[PDB]
Amino acid sequence: PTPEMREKLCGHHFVRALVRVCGGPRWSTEA
Amino acid sequence: AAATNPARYCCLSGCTQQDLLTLCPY
Repeated sequence: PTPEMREKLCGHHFVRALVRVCGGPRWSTEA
Repeated sequence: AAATNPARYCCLSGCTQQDLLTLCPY
């Protein structure tokens, strides 16, 4: 929620980014 | 640009933390 630059989440990028934002100690299947 | 697919959308255009947060589930 800041002037952050959109990262091109191509392939695995989406996955790692998803884990980063949603939460590491939880993506025990959704990643 | 536009894309009826988040993974594709994030790849083609790109996604931030906010963008991803909006896609975060329970």
